[PDB]
Amino acid sequence: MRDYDEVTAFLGEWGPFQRLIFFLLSASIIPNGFTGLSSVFLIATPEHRCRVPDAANLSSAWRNHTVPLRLRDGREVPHSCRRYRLATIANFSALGLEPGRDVDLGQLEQESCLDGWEFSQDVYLSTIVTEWNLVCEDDWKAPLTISLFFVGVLLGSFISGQLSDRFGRKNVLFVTMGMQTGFSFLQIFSKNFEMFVVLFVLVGMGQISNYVAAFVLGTEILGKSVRIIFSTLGVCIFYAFGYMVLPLFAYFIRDWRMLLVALTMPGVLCVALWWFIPESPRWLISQGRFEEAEVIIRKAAKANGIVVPSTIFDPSELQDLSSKKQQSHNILDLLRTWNIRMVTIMSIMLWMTISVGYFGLSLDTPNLHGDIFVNCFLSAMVEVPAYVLAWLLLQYLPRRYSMATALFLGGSVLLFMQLVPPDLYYLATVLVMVGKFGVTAAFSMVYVYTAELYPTVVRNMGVGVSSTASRLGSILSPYFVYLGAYDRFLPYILMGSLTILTAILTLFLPESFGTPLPDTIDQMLRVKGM
Ligand SMILES: *[C@@H]1O[C@H](CO)[C@@H](O)[C@H](O)[C@H]1NC(C)=O
Ligand SMILES: *[C@@H]1O[C@H](CO)[C@@H](O)[C@H](O)[C@H]1NC(C)=O
Ligand SMILES: *[C@@H]1O[C@H](CO)[C@@H](O)[C@H](O)[C@H]1NC(C)=O
Ligand SMILES: C[N+](C)(C)C[C@H](O)CC(=O)O
Ligand code: NA
Repeated sequence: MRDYDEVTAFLGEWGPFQRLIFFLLSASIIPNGFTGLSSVFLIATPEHRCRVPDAANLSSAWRNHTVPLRLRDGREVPHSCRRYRLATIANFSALGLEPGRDVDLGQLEQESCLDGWEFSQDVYLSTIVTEWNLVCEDDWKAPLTISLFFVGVLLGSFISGQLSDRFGRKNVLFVTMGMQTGFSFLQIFSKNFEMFVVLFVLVGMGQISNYVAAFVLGTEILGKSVRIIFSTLGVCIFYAFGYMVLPLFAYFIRDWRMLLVALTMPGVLCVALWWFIPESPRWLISQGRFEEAEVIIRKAAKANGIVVPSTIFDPSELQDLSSKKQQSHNILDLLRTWNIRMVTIMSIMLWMTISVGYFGLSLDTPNLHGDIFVNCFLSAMVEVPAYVLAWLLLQYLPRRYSMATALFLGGSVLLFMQLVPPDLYYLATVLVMVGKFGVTAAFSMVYVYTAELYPTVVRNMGVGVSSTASRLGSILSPYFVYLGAYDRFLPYILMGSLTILTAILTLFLPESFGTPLPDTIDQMLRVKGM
């Protein structure tokens, strides 16, 4: 049985068929760029304080002093969850006394925001935080919302992989793409916080599923030369485009419902891909469905205007796979044997440590000095050079050395955050941007590495499993802001240390550079051990 690459060598690397698949699978990823980090604006927290109803016709002086002031970052600003006792203030106002001149504010009774909160309109007109007052006693629900979204991503990564490796890749791709769009649509008409969180979980669950499905399907369809280009300058750059345009929508649309409408609509256009994206012939050949693979190959050859040979498969090849048409694979196969088990463990460690840093930096943009939209754009913008560098490294360098260098750069850049002077914010900003650049390059490369390592029989399952354990860090990523209380530089120290320690581990992975994609568990590379 000749390798799939040799069987379809006559189609050529570039042509109408490959070009169409390349750009339609790349286009599918823009909605993922929109959705992945939308929580930055949908779950923003505008400045707030207790509302004092206008019914209480307090004196002007008292309406200057209805709320205690506090040292929030040394800025003398109103307290966000307390007010002076309204009845007492009204009584003093009626009696004629005024703050300071007659009543000492230090002795005034304080009470919670009984009449709600007034959110500032300077940045956001409305978000879910303002919609359901996820502030003060309920401030923990926002990071909980993001954590649940990443939990949905975890579940999607786990399930979609097995579903795809069982019932093909096109079906799962389209089903979960429709899931993402549909459950994004319902969120607009959300009426309760609980329904919103459920829908958000489902949205993430479809989002990651269809991202991975498109990535794997394109990796299998396209040839060796264009595989790396598709992986790096394709899916990842189109993701970067979506992520860069997200803040553009946010800038002109300050309402979370309208913003969600804008973000969801462009994903609807993906329906047109059904009549053009075919099932992976590699996967079909693996499952033993030779007729469908042959039909797809003949269609592709006709598209490119290439005369098909007399027979795609030598009869001997057809009889060879008769025995392999019977067996089946499941999750337990990734741990049945020693070699695949070790590969899986190392891949899980790589993915977890990379994603920790990636989503730690990505979600931290709001806290950075300067305009939120500009910071978000810069965070998205810096990715494109990262993917170009990833492309170059995968093309011209061994996987191990390139991954080690990328991780080492990302870790070392962050680890030095403590040395920045206090007043030089821009130095910290560029350090964070360079760390993001390195971690993004590493994340782009790890996808290709994992895809190459696993065989086609369990390729999607393997990538999904690796992505599943990856989201543990993302789940706790929103809570890094809490850790900042202990020390501002501590989270950067931890991310850098984790990345540096990872970089060493990468040297033990098998070298897959310049190696054809395996098709069976007995063809994958052997770890340097048993
Ligand atoms: C009361 O607050 C207004 C703004 O709402 C401010 O311009 C004014 O100076 C304040 N008055 C006093 C007496 O502090
Ligand atoms: C209003 O303030 C005056 C002056 O301190 C006090 O004597 C009176 O009891 C207060 N009334 C209420 C209802 O708190
Ligand atoms: C507030 O308005 C009410 C009528 O709504 C009036 O009786 C009362 O005297 C006003 N209070 C003050 C302090 O002027
Ligand atoms: C960052 N990038 C584009 C490499 C990956 C996507 O966010 C998908 C994922 O979360 O794995
Ligand atoms: Na997509």
